[PDB]
Order: sequence, then structure tokens, then C-alpha cells
Amino acid sequence: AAQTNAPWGLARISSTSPGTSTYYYDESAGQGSCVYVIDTGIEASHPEFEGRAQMVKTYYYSSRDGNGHGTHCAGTVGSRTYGVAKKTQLFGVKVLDDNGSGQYSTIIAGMDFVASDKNNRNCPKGVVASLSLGGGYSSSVNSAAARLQSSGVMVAVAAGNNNADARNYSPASEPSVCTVGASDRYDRRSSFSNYGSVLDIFGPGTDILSTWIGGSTRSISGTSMATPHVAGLAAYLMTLGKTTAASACRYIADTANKGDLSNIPFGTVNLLAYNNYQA
Ligand SMILES: [Ca+2]
Ligand SMILES: [Cl-]
Repeated sequence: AAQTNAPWGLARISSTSPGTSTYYYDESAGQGSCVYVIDTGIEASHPEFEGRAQMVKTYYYSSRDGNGHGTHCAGTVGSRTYGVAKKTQLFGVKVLDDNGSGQYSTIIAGMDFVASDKNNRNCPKGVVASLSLGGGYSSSVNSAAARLQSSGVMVAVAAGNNNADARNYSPASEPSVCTVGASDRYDRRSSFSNYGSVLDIFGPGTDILSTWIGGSTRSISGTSMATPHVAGLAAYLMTLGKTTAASACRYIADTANKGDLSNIPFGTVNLLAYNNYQA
């Protein structure tokens, strides 16, 4: 299949060079897989989700997404127009309030919940978790992410928007998970993106068009936007049976476009997520 006039991020993730506008992908579209979006929630009623999204847990007075950050990320995972895995199942875990903030005790609880809840769900192709959040270093938050990954869940986390080494940010600094950096439409490192040895892969994270609350859309930037590209790619590859949750991040790195990115500090991987689709 192909999506003409697709957002640049999707087209980039299916091409070996920048500047294209079509998104080539196998029509399986991650069907059978599940992606947990641990964020500010999801506007499950958005027409772009086609009823494939639903809230499963909130730690606040409502499960409604009053911020839009979570909805934006969920859309890059598998919305009809702006998603990587257009046929995946989306589950929303609300660990951040409508101001995009939340305590580490809540975020940890949210991750333990996904490790157990997946046993109630029908996900024969695998389970993915997308965490577009993070803060200061914390071994407990790192430990929770490692537990989630260990439980058989492909965990993807944002590297942070500090233009610094991700070693001082959690759960980004947890080596056992997949830490995603951000790049712009010209194969340059996003000026805000963090770097470091702990980074595993880069993704489109500058000027990313996706769904927003109110049945609308808008373009924002951040490693929060690059992580869902990788999460959706994982669910996509896992449906095709090319990798597993335990080795997905490694498979994406071995099949990535290498050397295309610029402004990559020495010691940081120069890898760009890529589906390697052939008709
Ligand atoms: Ca890693
Ligand atoms: Cl913990």
C-alpha cells in the first residue's frame, strides 16, 4: 500500500532519502498487535482512530485527555492518516494530568499496570508501550521500565528535549528499553533532542502532523513525537513476524538507515528508523 501526500515523518520512515511524500507500507498495518500509550490519555472518539482506541486506566478524576499531547502521540502510532500502524489496537493509560505533569509514583504504577493488563487483552502479534515523557534521573522509574520490557512488552521511551546527554533522564537512561531521539525533515538532529550512548534510534520529531483533541489536528515538535514513530514501527514489524518484543529495538537498529543524520555528536548512534518495505 501507499499513502500519497503523507506527513513527512511517515514518508521518511519508508524511504532511504529525505524529501519524499509517499508512505509505502505493507497493508497488514500492524493488525493484531496492541500499543499502550502512557500519556495524558486519548480522545478515543476521534474519527481518525476508527474505533480502534479506548481508555483502559486513569489515575485522575477523569480518563479524558484535556491536553492533546497523548492524542497526538496515539495518532502517530496508528491513526488512519497520521499513523505508522494504521490497523493496530490502541490502549490509553493516563498517568499525566491535563497540564502534562505527574508524579513519578503515578508513572511507575502506570507501567506496572501495562505489564499485567496485557494478559487480559487479545494481542496475538505482540504488545508495545510508548512513553513520550521523562524527567530527572530516577532508578525507580528506570527499574519500572525494565520490568515492563522484561514482561514481554516492547517499551519505547523519549530521549528528552534538553539538548543534553540522556544519561541524566529517566526512563530514557534505562538501557534495557528503546530510547528514541528526534530528527527534522532535512536529516538533521532536532536542535532540542538529547543524545548520548544510551540512544538506540532516531525518529521524525520536528513538525509532526497528528491528531489533536476536539477532533482537530496540529503540528508540534519533540522527542515525544519521534517515539511513537518507533513504537508504531515495532508493532508493524511484529505483525509481519520479523521480530519480537524482546528484540524489536535491536532489529530496528540493524535495519535502519545509517549515516544519513547530521549534527550527531561523536559517540551517538547515527540510525534512522526505517521499515525497509519492498513491493
Ligand atoms: Ca537500549
Ligand atoms: Cl520501580
